[PDB]
Amino acid sequence: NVVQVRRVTKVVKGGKHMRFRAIVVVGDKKGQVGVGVGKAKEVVSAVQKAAVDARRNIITVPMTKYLTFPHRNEADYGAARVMLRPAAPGTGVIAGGAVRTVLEMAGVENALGKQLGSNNALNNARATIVAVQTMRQFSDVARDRGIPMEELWK
Amino acid sequence: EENKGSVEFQVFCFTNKIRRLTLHLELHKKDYSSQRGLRKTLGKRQRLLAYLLKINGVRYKELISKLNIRELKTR
Amino acid sequence: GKDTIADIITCIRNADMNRKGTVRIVSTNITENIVKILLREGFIENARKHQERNKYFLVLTLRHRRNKKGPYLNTFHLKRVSRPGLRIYSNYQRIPRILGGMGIAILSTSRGIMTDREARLEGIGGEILCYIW
RNA sequence: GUUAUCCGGAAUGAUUGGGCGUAAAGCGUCUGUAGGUGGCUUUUUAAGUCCGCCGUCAAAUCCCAGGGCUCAACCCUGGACAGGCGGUGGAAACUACCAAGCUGGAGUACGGUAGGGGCAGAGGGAAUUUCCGGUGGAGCGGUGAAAUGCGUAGAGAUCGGAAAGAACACCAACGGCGAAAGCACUCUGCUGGGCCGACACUGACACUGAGAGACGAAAGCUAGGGGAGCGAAUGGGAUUAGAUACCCCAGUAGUCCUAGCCGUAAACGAUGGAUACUAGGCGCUGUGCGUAUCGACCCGUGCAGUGUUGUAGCUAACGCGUUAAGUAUCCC
Ligand SMILES: [Mg+2]
Ligand SMILES: [Mg+2]
Ligand SMILES: [Mg+2]
Ligand SMILES: [Mg+2]
Ligand SMILES: [Mg+2]
Ligand SMILES: [Mg+2]
Ligand SMILES: [Mg+2]
Ligand SMILES: [Mg+2]
Ligand SMILES: [Mg+2]
Ligand SMILES: [Mg+2]
Ligand SMILES: [Mg+2]
Ligand SMILES: [Mg+2]
Ligand SMILES: [Mg+2]
Ligand SMILES: [Mg+2]
Ligand SMILES: [Mg+2]
Ligand SMILES: [Mg+2]
Ligand SMILES: [Mg+2]
Ligand SMILES: [Mg+2]
Ligand SMILES: [Mg+2]
Ligand SMILES: [Mg+2]
Ligand SMILES: [Mg+2]
Ligand SMILES: [Mg+2]
Ligand SMILES: [Mg+2]
Ligand SMILES: [Mg+2]
Ligand SMILES: [Mg+2]
Ligand SMILES: [Mg+2]
Ligand SMILES: [Mg+2]
Ligand SMILES: [Mg+2]
Ligand SMILES: [Mg+2]
Ligand SMILES: [Mg+2]
Ligand SMILES: [Mg+2]
Ligand SMILES: [Mg+2]
Ligand SMILES: [Mg+2]
Ligand SMILES: [Mg+2]
Ligand SMILES: [Mg+2]
Ligand SMILES: [Mg+2]
Ligand SMILES: [Mg+2]
Ligand SMILES: [Mg+2]
Ligand SMILES: [Mg+2]
Ligand SMILES: [Mg+2]
Ligand SMILES: [Mg+2]
Ligand SMILES: [Mg+2]
Ligand SMILES: [Mg+2]
Ligand SMILES: [Mg+2]
Ligand SMILES: [Mg+2]
Ligand SMILES: [Mg+2]
Ligand SMILES: [Mg+2]
Ligand SMILES: [Mg+2]
Ligand SMILES: [Mg+2]
Ligand SMILES: [Mg+2]
Ligand SMILES: [Mg+2]
Ligand SMILES: [Mg+2]
Ligand SMILES: [Mg+2]
Ligand SMILES: [Mg+2]
Ligand SMILES: [Mg+2]
Ligand SMILES: [Mg+2]
Repeated sequence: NVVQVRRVTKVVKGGKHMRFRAIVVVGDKKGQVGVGVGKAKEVVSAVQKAAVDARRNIITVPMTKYLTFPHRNEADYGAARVMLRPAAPGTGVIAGGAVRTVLEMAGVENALGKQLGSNNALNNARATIVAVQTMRQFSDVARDRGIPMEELWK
Repeated sequence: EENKGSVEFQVFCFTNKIRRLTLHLELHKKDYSSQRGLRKTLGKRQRLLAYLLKINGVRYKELISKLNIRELKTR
Repeated sequence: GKDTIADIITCIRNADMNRKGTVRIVSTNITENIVKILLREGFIENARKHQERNKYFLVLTLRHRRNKKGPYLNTFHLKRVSRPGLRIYSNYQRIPRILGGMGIAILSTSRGIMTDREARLEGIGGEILCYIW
């Protein structure tokens, strides 16, 4: 999914040397997602490079039986800060462009999110990845703390 | 010798070093470096007197009557 | 040292971020209790006491590095809530729970210090010392 | 649909929820009054805090559950979470209070030791300028190139004499002290701090600071001195289209001293203060310990400050990085 297409410029003695930068995320909508960034002379080629760079950068988002987040989380990348919190089933995904495409492509069905701090697409994507990467699923906190699930449930 | 850490001895040592410094402040008035110190030390003595007034009223009034220290600015 | 609690918490956070298992903290009823609780929750490996020149030091072993020092998925977070400038209190029904309960909340109440879980069983509110992830 | 009004989005006045090295933003620097926060241990009390019960916070509205107008809007019944205030019964961890304790915080005494710290009083030499002589006898001085200027009324040069003021070469160093400003030829006197080693002692006396106070480069001003050099202003010579500038020749205020006033600076680390806690490497200054010898090193180390690279972490990037711009608390 192509998030953003921009025309960046290098300048040479001749004139303006034009390129396209594409920010693109890939997902299966099944709980596997990644971000990637690419650069080329043509829209198509940059799209493609972005595709590959993403595929080799990819990770997995912890999910809950209802297709949502384990818990509430913040994240920080550059000047982009990102706020995610779990939702009740049937609320859909409500968020802004970068965060929303990332989460939607991960396959998260119900999520609250707001990017605070900056607006830049790319950074917000990476921040979202940082968020959902640090998410701890309950089985694993049970295993870490060394305490049975039902005891933390209460 | 008595208590060299006691409230009343410390306040005495301060009061005395102050009245000793007053003479040098008079002969040379253009030494500010010294006066800055005098203000510091006088500040310490004032502090201990206030503390001592909080803790014990009798010892305090006895002391500032004894060493001829001016009555406090809380009135 | 205007606040001792925040200080303990802080030393822990610092030793933790630096990937060191061992911490020296200064002991106190609050300190000791807090650490006890920290152990029965399973956030910290082991604790013990030392004494020199009438000073008490609790040394704390900390949970080992996660499958290397470099690739860490998890850190261990601590946050002061009620602090000398603003004291935060809560009744029974406002008692906080951290990340759906995965973490814990420390309460100082009438019956002593405890977790939010204990407060919920016994039905007491009180002063919230800190949050622990 | 357009216009107007209000909240939103706006984290764009921020408790939840921001910042202040360079983006707007740290008072120039201290001393300190109110004010706010404040180490550990035991007891007390129960003001906060917490739990139970009661009174009330009118009905209508909002929320939940039914009922009625064909439905809905609307109407009707019943009930309640919040949250506020008041009475009463309990709980005693934290803040607060009351009583006694404790040193690691802050001080006092003792003994050391470095220092351009400050004020005051003595003394010293180069160099320069002018004046008085002797020699000597045409140019000196100056610029990119010149000219004004000084010179046969004997300049410059050189030797000898006096007199005066101001500044202190080498040492000097990516060194010392100071709150900052600043402080350096030498000496002596009066005095401020700082640090270190010992339990010798008090036993929280702490940290910050609205107002308020003191200090505060240079220029400037009032009054009296002083006046060599330098030199705003001013004048002449050039340069230039012009030159009220750069360059040169002269040179008044001022620069100095005494007694005041002014209170500002890129007063800069462009970084408020206190505390606690988080790899190192290479350095320096002051001290202490052990070792080396029995006195200078030397080594290893403990502190206190000071400088340079750099891990974690932070940051928009540059970079900062135990002297944080890191992780936390308090005050301005
Ligand atoms: Mg390439
Ligand atoms: Mg940030
Ligand atoms: Mg926004
Ligand atoms: Mg309440
Ligand atoms: Mg309309
Ligand atoms: Mg707002
Ligand atoms: Mg605004
Ligand atoms: Mg801002
Ligand atoms: Mg600027
Ligand atoms: Mg600025
Ligand atoms: Mg400053
Ligand atoms: Mg400034
Ligand atoms: Mg001012
Ligand atoms: Mg102060
Ligand atoms: Mg006070
Ligand atoms: Mg108090
Ligand atoms: Mg306390
Ligand atoms: Mg009503
Ligand atoms: Mg209804
Ligand atoms: Mg009906
Ligand atoms: Mg009703
Ligand atoms: Mg009520
Ligand atoms: Mg009541
Ligand atoms: Mg008690
Ligand atoms: Mg007491
Ligand atoms: Mg003098
Ligand atoms: Mg001479
Ligand atoms: Mg002749
Ligand atoms: Mg002529
Ligand atoms: Mg003549
Ligand atoms: Mg002749
Ligand atoms: Mg001559
Ligand atoms: Mg002379
Ligand atoms: Mg210094
Ligand atoms: Mg000087
Ligand atoms: Mg001295
Ligand atoms: Mg005693
Ligand atoms: Mg002020
Ligand atoms: Mg003044
Ligand atoms: Mg002047
Ligand atoms: Mg004038
Ligand atoms: Mg004059
Ligand atoms: Mg003159
Ligand atoms: Mg001149
Ligand atoms: Mg002219
Ligand atoms: Mg004239
Ligand atoms: Mg002309
Ligand atoms: Mg002249
Ligand atoms: Mg003067
Ligand atoms: Mg200013
Ligand atoms: Mg300066
Ligand atoms: Mg050597
Ligand atoms: Mg140091
Ligand atoms: Mg540096
Ligand atoms: Mg560095
Ligand atoms: Mg910053």
